[PDB]
This record gives sequence, structure tokens and C-alpha cells, in this order.
Amino acid sequence: ETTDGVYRVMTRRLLGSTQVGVGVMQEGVFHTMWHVTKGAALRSGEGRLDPYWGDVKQDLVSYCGPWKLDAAWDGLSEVQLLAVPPGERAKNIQTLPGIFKTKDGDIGAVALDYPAGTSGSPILDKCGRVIGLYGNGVVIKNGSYVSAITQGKRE
Amino acid sequence: DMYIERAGDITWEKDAEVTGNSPRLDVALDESGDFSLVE
Ligand SMILES: N#C[C@H](Nc1ccc2c(c1)CNC2)c1cc(Cl)cc2[nH]ncc12
Repeated sequence: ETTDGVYRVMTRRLLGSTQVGVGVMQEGVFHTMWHVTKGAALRSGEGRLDPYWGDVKQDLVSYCGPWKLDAAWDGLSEVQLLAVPPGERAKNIQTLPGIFKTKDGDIGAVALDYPAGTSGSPILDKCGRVIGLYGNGVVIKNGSYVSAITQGKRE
Repeated sequence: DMYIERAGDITWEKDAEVTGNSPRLDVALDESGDFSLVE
């Protein structure tokens, strides 16, 4: 299946069927976070998806082709996390992002809490465009989770 | 072996559940792609 949309990334290596992450299918390319697949091959029915591009520091990986997602958060508007949690239905959660201030620049950050298996869930702008993926961030004093809006680069 | 299953369309839902705060955090990103907090 190469239909555009959001997909669960599953494994049968552990007890039963376990959801390790999520990814986006766009323009024939599957996009997810590196920590979900570790760059390993993926299966889609009888078909095989081989990795094309990856980077541990950006924590991103693309299958079948180069990274296609290039929309960006405008730094002002609210966004939607299309959370796809393990064993539960896809769900849009609107929020206004915060900021990760780094030595190399500021990045948007969504302060929403989901299981680690939700990694790779897309973050969308008002037009439905994918401005980045959820699943790489930090744990604050509160014990809560805050993820960066991790976006790749389209060549 | 890992596999994928379709979970839905990528669309904006008008009148979705609005939650979450907007924190400004000082962070660092290491060679392993792991974020950490500074102070
Ligand atoms: N799973 C996982 C995620 N962390 C991760 C784990 C390993 C690496 C990175 C991020 C990048 N570098 C390797 C993660 C995702 C969500 Cl959605 C919530 C979470 N809470 N604690 C970890 C956590």
C-alpha cells in the first residue's frame, strides 16, 4: 500500500503485535523517525520498503525516496498533532507550540503527552500540510513530555 | 521484521480537542540526536 496518509509501524519480534512508532506516506515516500526503525527495512503487505536517507542526529529516515516534507511552523499559529497511539484510533489534538532554544537556533515544540509508541505522528498546519514529526524531545521538571517539531529538508 | 498499516488521512480537524501549554525551554542536542535541558 502506497496511499498517502498516516501509518502505524508495528513489530512481531516481541509479545503479540507491538506498535513501535508511526510514519507519513507522501508522494510514494514513507517518512518516520530514526529511533522507531533504526534504519531497518519495512514491510507493507507483500511489498518491501528499503531505507533511502537517514540521519541519527536529525532523528529522521525516509523509505523509497528522498524526504518530501518541507512545510514549516510559522511561529505564530496553532497546529494539530495527529496522534496515532498504540491500540487506539487516530486523533487530532490542537495546541499552540512552545520553543526549544538551541545554540544553532529556535525550533517549535509541542507540549503533549503520549506513549513512546506514538513516535513519528505528524504535526500539521491549518492547511493539513506536515510541518514535522512528534517523538524527539525532553522530559521537564513536571515529569511531563515536550517534543520538538522535527522537520527534514526537501532537496 | 517491521511492518506498516494505514491509520488514517492527514487532514486538519476543525473543532478538535484544544489542549497543551507553550513552554520556552533552553535545550541542547547531542551527536546521538538526544535532547537535554540546560539549567
Ligand atoms: N521511543 C521514544 C521517544 N524517545 C526517543 C528514544 C530514542 C531516541 C530518540 C528519542 C532520539 N534519539 C534516539 C519518546 C517518544 C515519545 Cl512520543 C514520548 C517519550 N517519552 N520518553 C521518551 C519518548
